[PDB]
Amino acid sequence: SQVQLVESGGGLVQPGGSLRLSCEASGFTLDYYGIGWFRQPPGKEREAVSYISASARTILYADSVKGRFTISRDNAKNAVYLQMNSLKREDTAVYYCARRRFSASSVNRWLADDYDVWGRGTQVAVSS
Amino acid sequence: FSILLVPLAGISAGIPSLVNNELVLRDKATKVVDYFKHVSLVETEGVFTLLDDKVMMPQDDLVISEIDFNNNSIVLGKCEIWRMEGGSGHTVTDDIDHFFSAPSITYREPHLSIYDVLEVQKEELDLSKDLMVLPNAPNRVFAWETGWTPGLRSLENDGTKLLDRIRDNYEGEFYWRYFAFIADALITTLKPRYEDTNIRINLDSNTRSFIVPIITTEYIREKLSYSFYGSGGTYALSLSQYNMGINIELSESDVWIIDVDNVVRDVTIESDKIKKGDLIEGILSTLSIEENKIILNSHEINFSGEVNGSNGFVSLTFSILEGINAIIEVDLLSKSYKLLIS
Repeated sequence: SQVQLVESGGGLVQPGGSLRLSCEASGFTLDYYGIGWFRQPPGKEREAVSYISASARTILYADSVKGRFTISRDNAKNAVYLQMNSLKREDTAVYYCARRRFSASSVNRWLADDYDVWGRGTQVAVSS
Repeated sequence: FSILLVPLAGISAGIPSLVNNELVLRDKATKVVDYFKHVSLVETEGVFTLLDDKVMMPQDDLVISEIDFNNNSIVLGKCEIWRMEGGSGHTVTDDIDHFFSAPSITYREPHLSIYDVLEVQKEELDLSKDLMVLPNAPNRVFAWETGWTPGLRSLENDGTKLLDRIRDNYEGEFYWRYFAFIADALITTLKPRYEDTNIRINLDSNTRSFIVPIITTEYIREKLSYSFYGSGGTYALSLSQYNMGINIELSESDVWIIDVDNVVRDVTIESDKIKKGDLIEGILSTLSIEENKIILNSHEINFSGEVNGSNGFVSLTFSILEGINAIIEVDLLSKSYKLLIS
């Protein structure tokens, strides 16, 4: 069904653990689009996590995950990745992958009105 | 100042978009022409246009790969277009090219240069003005296609003229308007392929001020990177709101003032003009000073060359409040900074 942004790799881990989320960008060419990762903890708002620009050169992380999470993309194999390390219980959320509109003229880079395709999210819980 | 006097990249040249999973700068034959009409102004008006006697601004989307304050010269960057090959039965009938079998456009590596066909003064230039916008155009290779377009043999302007000139310049390799078999065909779509482009700026010992252009499209923005080479002068730089690739090569007694008023606050675009919002509380949290690097917010300034007491102190400046000009004085040597209000 053409343009999709399917995420995978979410599950259960125990505090201080780590896993890797996957985003199989399908039905368009993501050499142009910048991709973001967002999350929604239980009972909270949607939250900014990391955001890789098309072509790197702008790898941004939210203060909560700095040092721990690492973002990467293989344009060639049309997938973006988020490696998660030192997983705390506060990281328990539903993680989403989203493509930043090509024309976004805002420095925020997380504005959620600047995003056109959204995945279904994968949930991550962290408890031993 | 007057970051409002300066237009946004693409206001004249146009901003490319994605219409069918492909970058498209123009989509209607008529409109394609106007772009060339636009391009042609580098001959008519010159490389730089003057905003209000004070600011030198390069032509919109004109690829410039070098500005040299020592030679008073510039060097143009790559602006090519796909070549044609294999027409049969060519004639010139009523100023329009006719073919029995129409030529085919091809992506095969020999490309035709648009800039070569241009007559531009790139030497003995007048760079007396202290204020200059940095170029905003990356290297590109235009794809294109034609489509059956009736009734446009009437079309004539500086655009059709330049287009014609390219045809003539590359005999039997470029045909933008022609009749083949049944009806008239015209170039309908301009589909650029932007490329990484390093703009080099060789500085003299004078006082020069540079404004980073405001390039909203992120993709294009990040193809550019500026490389400055100082030679003992006084250099000013207004960063855009966008984190741009800037490398500064330090010469003895280089003094650098970097306006970061676009870095320390939120900046948006409202009516195709900059809109300076509120200062980021804890902006200093984002300030990282590494050996031969300043990171402020997510902006990066890399440094190369000799770092010593003559050139180690760079002055970042902005306005903490309306009427308070603050200076973040960074010492590259000791990876330390300090805060002033003048």
